[PDB]
Amino acid sequence: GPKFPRVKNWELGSITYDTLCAQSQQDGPCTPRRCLGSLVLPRKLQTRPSPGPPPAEQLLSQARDFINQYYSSIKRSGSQAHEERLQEVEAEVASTGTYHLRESELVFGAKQAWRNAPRCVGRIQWGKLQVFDARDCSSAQEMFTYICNHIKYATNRGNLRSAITVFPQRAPGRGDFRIWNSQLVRYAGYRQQDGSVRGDPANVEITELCIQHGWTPGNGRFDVLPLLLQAPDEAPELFVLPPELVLEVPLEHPTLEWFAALGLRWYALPAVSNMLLEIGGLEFSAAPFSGWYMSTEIGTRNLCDPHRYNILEDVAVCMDLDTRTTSSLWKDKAAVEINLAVLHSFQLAKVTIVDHHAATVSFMKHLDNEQKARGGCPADWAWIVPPISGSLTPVFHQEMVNYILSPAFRYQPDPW
Amino acid sequence: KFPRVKNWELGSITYDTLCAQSQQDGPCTPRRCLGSLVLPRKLQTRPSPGPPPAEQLLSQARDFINQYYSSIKRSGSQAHEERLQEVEAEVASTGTYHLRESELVFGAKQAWRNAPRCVGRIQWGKLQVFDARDCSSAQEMFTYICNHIKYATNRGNLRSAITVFPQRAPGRGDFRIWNSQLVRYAGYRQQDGSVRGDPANVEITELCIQHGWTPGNGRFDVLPLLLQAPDEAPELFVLPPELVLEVPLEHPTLEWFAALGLRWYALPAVSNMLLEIGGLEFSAAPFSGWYMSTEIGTRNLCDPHRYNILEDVAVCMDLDTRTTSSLWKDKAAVEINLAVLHSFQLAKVTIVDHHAATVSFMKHLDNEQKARGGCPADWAWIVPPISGSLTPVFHQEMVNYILSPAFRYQPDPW
Ligand code: HEM
Ligand code: HEM
Ligand SMILES: Nc1nc2c(c(=O)[nH]1)N1C(=O)OC[C@H]1CN2
Ligand SMILES: Nc1nc2c(c(=O)[nH]1)N1C(=O)OC[C@H]1CN2
Ligand SMILES: [Zn+2]
Repeated sequence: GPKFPRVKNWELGSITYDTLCAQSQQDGPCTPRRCLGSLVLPRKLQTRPSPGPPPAEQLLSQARDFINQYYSSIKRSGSQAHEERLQEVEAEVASTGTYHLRESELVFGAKQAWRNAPRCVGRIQWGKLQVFDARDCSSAQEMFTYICNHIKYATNRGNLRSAITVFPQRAPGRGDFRIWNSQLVRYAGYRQQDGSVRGDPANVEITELCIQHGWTPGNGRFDVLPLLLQAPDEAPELFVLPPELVLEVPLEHPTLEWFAALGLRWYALPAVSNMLLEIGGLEFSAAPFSGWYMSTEIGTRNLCDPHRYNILEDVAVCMDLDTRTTSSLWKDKAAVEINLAVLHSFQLAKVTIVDHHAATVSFMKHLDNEQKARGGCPADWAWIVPPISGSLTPVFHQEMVNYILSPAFRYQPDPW
Repeated sequence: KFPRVKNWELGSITYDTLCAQSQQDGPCTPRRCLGSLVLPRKLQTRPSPGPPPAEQLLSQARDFINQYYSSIKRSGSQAHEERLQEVEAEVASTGTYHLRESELVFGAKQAWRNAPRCVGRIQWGKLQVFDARDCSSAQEMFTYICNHIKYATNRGNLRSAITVFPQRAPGRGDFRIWNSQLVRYAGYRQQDGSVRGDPANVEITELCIQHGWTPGNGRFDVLPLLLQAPDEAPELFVLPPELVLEVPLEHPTLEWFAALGLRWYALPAVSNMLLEIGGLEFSAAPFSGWYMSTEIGTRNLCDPHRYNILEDVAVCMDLDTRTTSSLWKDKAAVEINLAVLHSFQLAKVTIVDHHAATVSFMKHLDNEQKARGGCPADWAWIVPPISGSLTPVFHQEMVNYILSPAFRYQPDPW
């Protein structure tokens, strides 16, 4: 039939064709010879530091393309304002080598980047995003103020609101604005004498970086790390978040009374801060964004991953399961109870959260909306399907097409 | 060119050089990944009314013969060169050729070893190969099939096996087993759009009835086989009940579970895939091993488009089906997979849980890295349907490509 990828849902038997992928202008890591779709950090998108100013041409075409997307979103494609903005952009790049976005263009680009993220299952909310324009920020100290305002607004005392703060873009012949921390909220990871780790193993390096930069470490499993903010050409400055700004949820179980005694907990705000926001060729090296958690991120990955908190065995022992044999499914049982605890504790604390069933059901709805709206939706199957109960959620049975669209959120090298 | 593959749990890294041996194209391109699609748009295996190009067939053949003599370390011997002579001579004159039993045995094992979607490949070297190429009727296929079943089941101590029927020929139709598996439960489309039994088998159940089968009306009625000999209408054969080992499901602690009347057969035998060896195609080559508990407990019994028993079990457990946040689905699912493991083990029937299975696959990935410099794996199929990140394969990056010998999908004969 149609010359576009044919996509099938095996639960419903329905079919669709992805025409949106025809708009992709950035190559992925796959070829007809082999699929590299399951690689976390394949070397393509990877926004490696490209110091020396970019080719006035490649920048222009990217810019023109973005401006077209913008005028199309407001329905003025081909108008005088559209042709004037195009002229104004190339004129800017013509003398300065770069250009700037109008306020409304930044808001549009930012939402679109979220909309284009193949690995995000919460995209049904893409239209509701608070965009804080912080392109006037000129110091590491101001960055901190902006971030604190972000955390405050986004947290909204448990009734979380999606938001993103955009700091100044990459400027040729000038340093980058960078947040060294992967997330605005991170638990310290202390490398023990015996080689083990106290706290969160994922954050061992950043923890040791904060220390080397004057941070006085603690010794708990849930110590909130300080922020390492870097302004152009200056060394990173250390900033401690005021405890009142970091909302946390102590974990307890609805029926297993001993669970509370485990002393487990997690913060309410998931805010990625080390990714690069790219719009029309312009690169925003510092643009932290936040939403709310899907229960499996905490209950399954963060708490049960072998290289993270790894509490599966502890809980199983408390539940008196046979951890000596796989066939007892002690891991499966404990994990289920841990995820339930996360859901229960967040609900009790009146802090926003969404389980993997509701999350994926709503993503299916997002897929229908996008099918009608753009003729498809780029999606990374391995990241969309939850870490537990895969085939129990609708997305498992939904084939997906993955490709790169811009604006986009990209990975970037560590500043150190 | 060679992909860097990483395991995020251990931080270890390997480079896949085996993927360079791929000669067949997948569905992906630099523009977009289609790695999650179950079927190709047309990569299948088109008709065989005409002879395959001598140039192409000969190259696939020579490549295979090379693979074979290399496996027995006689790479270069006179035997090797003369076998190439034979194949060349046969293709040149007849437009095709035939395999020796030893080569066919090597090819079958290699096809399994190269199957990207198979998580039990650590067993790849242990495969009983039944040569059924001297078959000329559906009736004969049936006899071979029952022998395969009796041997593979082995009173509960399942043994991996494959039966290979006559290859495809340009001058005639194919030998085909219409059923997708040698053992399947009927799916009757009842008046109200409903479906009694396994919804996955509605179409094949109708075909059997269309060809004279007297249907039952249970939820687990073993279907009869529709075997097709070249250019002939398919024939109906009922499998001797004593050959079809079934396991009644009960729970180790929940007494009421058994009351549900759930059961599942012991032998998983795919019979609708095409086995390709050295350019030759075997349209009928049923193969079997043993089940991984999640295939039954999670997919077959819990998929919404299958038996869909999740809710019934939840209610029996008296769970809160009001909201999704109570995780009633996850809880019922775990118990169902537990009931499956308990029952098969009680009945002394071979089964493997998803933790043990993936752990063995990780070891297999390691063996293959040293042996061939890589291993094609389909991440979406390798990672189990429940407790994905609780297993080691989830954290393992994987490269997927097509190697030959291969098991491929082919069109439905009807
Ligand atoms: C509204 C609630 C939201 C939910 C429940 C949600 C949920 C998720 C989940 C489950 C992941 C995978 C995380 C992981 O496994 O590491 C993810 C990834 C992602 N989300 Fe969303 N998301 C939401 C909001 C946001 C917002 C506001 C943005 C940006 C404006 C966004 C951008 C992304 C991106 C870029 C990724 C991929 C990051 C990577 O490649 O590692 N998400 N999201
Ligand atoms: C020894 C026990 C074995 C186990 C535990 C095992 C397990 C599995 C599992 C879990 C699947 C996915 C099933 C599905 O989701 O539909 C699979 C697929 C597959 N297995 Fe294995 N396997 C074993 C033996 C075999 C044998 C003997 C062969 C062939 C000689 C084989 C060939 C394949 C192939 C070709 C696929 C993909 C089938 C398809 O595309 O539907 N397996 N295996
Ligand atoms: N959501 C999500 N899915 C994922 C991942 C991840 O980090 N997040 N990855 C891992 O953690 O390991 C590999 C890969 C597979 N699927
Ligand atoms: N094992 C296994 N994994 C799978 C599948 C399957 O059939 N078996 N597919 C489905 O059932 O839907 C899509 C795709 C995803 N992963
Ligand atoms: Zn791919």
